[PDB]
Amino acid sequence: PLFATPVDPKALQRQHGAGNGINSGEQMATAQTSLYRFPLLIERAKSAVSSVIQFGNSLQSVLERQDNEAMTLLFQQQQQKVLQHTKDIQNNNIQV
Amino acid sequence: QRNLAELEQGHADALYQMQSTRFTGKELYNWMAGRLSGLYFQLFDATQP
Amino acid sequence: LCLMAKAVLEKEVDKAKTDGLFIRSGWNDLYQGLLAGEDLQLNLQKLE
Amino acid sequence: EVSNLEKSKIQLEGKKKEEEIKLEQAKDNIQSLINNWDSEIIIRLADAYHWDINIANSMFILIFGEKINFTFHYENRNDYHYEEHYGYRFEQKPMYSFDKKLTNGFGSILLLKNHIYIAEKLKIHPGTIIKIKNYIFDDKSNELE
Amino acid sequence: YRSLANGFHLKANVVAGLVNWLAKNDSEFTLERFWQNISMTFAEEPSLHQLEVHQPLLIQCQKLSQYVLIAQWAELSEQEIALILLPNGIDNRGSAPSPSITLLKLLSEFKLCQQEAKVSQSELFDIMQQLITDTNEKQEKLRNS
Amino acid sequence: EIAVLLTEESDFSPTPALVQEQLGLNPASYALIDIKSPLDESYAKRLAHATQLSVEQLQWLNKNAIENSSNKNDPAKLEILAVISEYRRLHQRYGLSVDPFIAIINAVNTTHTNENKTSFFQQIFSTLDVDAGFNFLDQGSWEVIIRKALGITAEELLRIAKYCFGKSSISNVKMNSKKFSQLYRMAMIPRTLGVSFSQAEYLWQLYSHSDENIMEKIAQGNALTIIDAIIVLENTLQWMSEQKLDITTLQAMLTKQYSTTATPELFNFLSNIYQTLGKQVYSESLKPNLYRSLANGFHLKANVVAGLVNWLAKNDSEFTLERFWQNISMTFAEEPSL
Repeated sequence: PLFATPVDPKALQRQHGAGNGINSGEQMATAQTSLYRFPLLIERAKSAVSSVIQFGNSLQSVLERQDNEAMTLLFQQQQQKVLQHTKDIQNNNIQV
Repeated sequence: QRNLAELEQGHADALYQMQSTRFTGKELYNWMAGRLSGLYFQLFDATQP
Repeated sequence: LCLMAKAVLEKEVDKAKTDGLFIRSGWNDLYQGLLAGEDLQLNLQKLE
Repeated sequence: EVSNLEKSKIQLEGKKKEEEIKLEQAKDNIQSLINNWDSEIIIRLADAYHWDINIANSMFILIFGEKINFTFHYENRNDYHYEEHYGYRFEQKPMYSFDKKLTNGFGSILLLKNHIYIAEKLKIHPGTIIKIKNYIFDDKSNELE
Repeated sequence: YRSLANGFHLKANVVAGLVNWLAKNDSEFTLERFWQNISMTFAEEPSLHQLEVHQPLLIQCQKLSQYVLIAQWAELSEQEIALILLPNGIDNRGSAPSPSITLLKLLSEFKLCQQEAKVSQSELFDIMQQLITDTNEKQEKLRNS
Repeated sequence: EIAVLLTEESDFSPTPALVQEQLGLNPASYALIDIKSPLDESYAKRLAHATQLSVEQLQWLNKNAIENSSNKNDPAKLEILAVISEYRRLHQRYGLSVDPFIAIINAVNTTHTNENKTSFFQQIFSTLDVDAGFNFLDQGSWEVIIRKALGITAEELLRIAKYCFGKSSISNVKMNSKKFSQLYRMAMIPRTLGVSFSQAEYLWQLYSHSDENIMEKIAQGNALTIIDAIIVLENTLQWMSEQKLDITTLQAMLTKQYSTTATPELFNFLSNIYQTLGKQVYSESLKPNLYRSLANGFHLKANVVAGLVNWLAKNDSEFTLERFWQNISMTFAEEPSL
């Protein structure tokens, strides 16, 4: 008789994180006045921008630890599943 | 054992998908590199005078 | 504060030189507003 | 005090000689938005999915010709040969408007996939899958030959 | 939207799609009404019995969590949601179809469409968007821009 | 193999020291086996022992290959022996017997002979007529049997009829045994290789230049041009299989289509190039900034991008880095959008 064999099993396709789309550019306001001169305003604004840069670094640190915790938790779940299917293999190995 | 190997292939696909759709993935560090390396030279040319 | 500093320096220094300082907002909503303080730091250094 | 402002004049002329190029490139790229003719989207589908132009356009016309209009393009009478067994050979690029928002904008892609998938699997003409559809759903029974 | 997105492990545009999604089905829900219901409780002395009294928050947050489960199961992008938030969308019904089996298999066939094409998927969303839109508002919008 | 490596030129002209190696033959036997349209009952035996053939089939080969040559009055012994030698190559590397090779170069064998029942023409084309009308501009009942034989789809058969007849006389063609060769030729060269039809069309059309039409020369050509096309597919397929380079990747690297579609990836990419580097007048201090920011936009190096933009400054001379920056500064105004 003739023989049957499946030909060319299809590999899966690549995805990407397309949650980034168009940017909506936010406009800027207008400061009215201040009766202080320029050096005191620079001495305050430089410290304010330094605070902004510090909390930007803190936000980047927290925002990467969040994704690393998500990856770690997914890996723990799927290793917990693999270590049960291995127990099924060892269940058949004693029946042999 | 065949089903175990196919399940491990599915787990590799899941890890690669959450590496791709991660927020702090490559599409964030390309953005931060292309902005920060361009602003650092402008800060250097503002500072050196 | 940066807009205050621009509008105060535009009193003494004439407006032919403080043009390209605070035209664009450094915030980016598509990301988490990362590197928005660097734009303010550069645009205050150039103002200074 | 004059020679320092001469350099400012040179800088403003240097900006102007590029903003004129901006005007020319705008007025060139804006007086060319005419060619939207609604048949290029299925050409983009045959670009995206690895199809061909003739089958993927003849299937769309011969499926949806009962439901929407398909007004073809002028000076193309001999260009679009139609026959019963293998319809719409499309000797040149297909150019037709088809009166949108009357089909189902995403289920039609799901129809065209299975139609072209049966066309590529059983290796028939696209003009006779609809005769198979007539034999199944309308029961002519003279099409079996 | 940013703080609701970072409360879960989501993206800002995905939550901005899902709240506008839920702005149509169950029209009692409104993002303004959600913020007013947040500001009613959480006073100078917040507690858990204040949430036990104000049960519309307990409806609306679980209602949000259902669409979050649907967006995590179908693995929706932001432009995948934005394509279904078109004012007619898939043309079976109007904008933002309700979460039935019909939607939940439409998304399955949609993911099959994303798998089959072997090209960039934003190309597919643009092609599918021209199949949903009319090429009459698009041309005048390009002329305006 | 020692002639391929030591050739400064392209694929080789059939030199008569290469006929003597494949077709088993001496340089003293080469100086005697001068040809006519029937040879002899002596030289036909020599070539039929040099090949693994009989006398009648090799008389078919010599009756055919003289017709698809330079001149019909039999010049160029070298050409006919080259056709026999690169029959021997293809029969050593594949199962191409006498009749499909003839049907590639010349008329399909329609003479019913002392074989089992019938000729090669009725063996391949099950029931047709030499010198019949064929309206294959539209269709017919022959169109089933030609796709039975050659293995073609519908539109590939239409494109394979666009060539080898021209786009003027597709409708009323009286196909004799030589016009069926025009269809068998362009559709059996892929299948005896490991290539499909559109893939072989694409690999023929890439190995070209911007002006001519090589498919017409492969279809309506001599025997040396049709064996040169087989050498080109041999070399190209071996080179691509040497480096695991698919036709998908080669298509992604070598097309010229450039479908107009504004992706959001390009918008988010080009918002960096203008939002970091503000509106300027294109000084030459802007130029290393522009290379650095384009290099860091991808995962590239600055000198590699500075090489590639100057690379593209010459091919497609409409492109200029100044024009690229002006086109960036035209859009991305106070209100940018997609």
